[PDB]
Amino acid sequence: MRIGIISVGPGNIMNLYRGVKRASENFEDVSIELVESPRNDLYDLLFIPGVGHFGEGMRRLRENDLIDFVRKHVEDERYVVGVCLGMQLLFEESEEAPGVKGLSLIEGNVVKLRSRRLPHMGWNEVIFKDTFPNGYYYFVHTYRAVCEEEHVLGTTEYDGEIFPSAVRKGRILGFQFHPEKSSKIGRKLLEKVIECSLSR
Amino acid sequence: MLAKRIIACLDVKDGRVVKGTNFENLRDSGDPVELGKFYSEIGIDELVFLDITASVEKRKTMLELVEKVAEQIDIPFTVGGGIHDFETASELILRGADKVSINTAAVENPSLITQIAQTFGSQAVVVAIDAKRVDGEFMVFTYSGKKNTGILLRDWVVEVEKRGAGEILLTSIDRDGTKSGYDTEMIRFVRPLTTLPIIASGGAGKMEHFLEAFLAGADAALAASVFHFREIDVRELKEYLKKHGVNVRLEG
Repeated sequence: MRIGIISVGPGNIMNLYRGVKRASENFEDVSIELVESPRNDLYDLLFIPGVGHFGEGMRRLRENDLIDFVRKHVEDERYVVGVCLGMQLLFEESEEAPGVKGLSLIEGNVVKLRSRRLPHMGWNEVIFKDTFPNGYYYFVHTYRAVCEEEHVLGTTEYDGEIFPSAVRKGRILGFQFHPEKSSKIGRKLLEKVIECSLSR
Repeated sequence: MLAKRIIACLDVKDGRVVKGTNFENLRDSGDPVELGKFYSEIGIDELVFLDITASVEKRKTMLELVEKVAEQIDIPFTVGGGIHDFETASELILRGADKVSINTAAVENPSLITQIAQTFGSQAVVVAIDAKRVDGEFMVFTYSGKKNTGILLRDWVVEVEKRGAGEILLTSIDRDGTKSGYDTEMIRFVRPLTTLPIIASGGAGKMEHFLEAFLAGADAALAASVFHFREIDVRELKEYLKKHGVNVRLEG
């Protein structure tokens, strides 16, 4: 299991790396590398993380020439997994950065939520269609994905707004919450990603 | 809906957990990282490390605690206690802390709130508010409950949300050291004045005090006292609150 975490930013990425190293301790031949450049060989698991502005980080990925890389992993049917900001990048554009578009690996857009307390922040309950454990995860985000049912993976409500907290387009996975901050079930989820990303 | 949180308060001096009241009998209660892991192990939702390291070594010691915690913990933690300016808070957040808590420095400079929020988002900023009853008014105190600021709690909480704070940490000075339960009247008082999540602090002793705190409108309930020295089982408490209507975060 060759695991890659894009480390360029913005935001804290060492939490996820440490959480991913924790969740992977009981798996044979795990390597976790922090990727800033294109590598010649591909990863089994590539994580796109990040916390911040949609526009930046779509900047930091194009600047370091990682869109090529990321899209190669998609075609070579590896497992590509975005978390917080990284999940949002998987879609076409966002209200956070107008003219700026990104990755477009999944058909959809990102929009600000409708709540007047809009750092959505704390433990909220995710319910999955399949695979990943249902329970409370830790969110800290202001923007949500807008996508069509078939690509929804997990659904959570914040202030009367049902929204996709997890997404899936094949071997593309995205999670809106931070599983590094999600305690036992955060590790359970991460292991399930590593498992999914094993067999091929 | 969002879960009500149970938060563990670790008091730390010189990268160590302190137990006591006065520093005559402040004794070592262990490693904060190990202790924080135990709080996560048993189901505590957030952690809060408040540091009372002597002024000379405070800044260095606080950065070491965050890194040592950040390298092993899997739940949000807040660090606070003696954080007087933006870049001190910048250091701590980039070193691993999810939220920084300010009090004295936020009263003496409301601008400091918006600074951290502008660069790190509101979610990064906890405002501690120590408040006490003084001649029938709820007053804000600083310098660890020792200076009357002449600011009404009612006006401060509004300003604090106005400055882009993400969360209020509300300690009742008349209730610290007490085990008779949270100051629910003060929580009730603050509740209609803000939309920020309220963290009740000061007074906990039995399960039902948490039910009282959450009834009174707290979004989370802080507590050091109880969880170690296995008085209140955290999962026990979480089931108890679930039973009587509180939307807790429960794990199968």
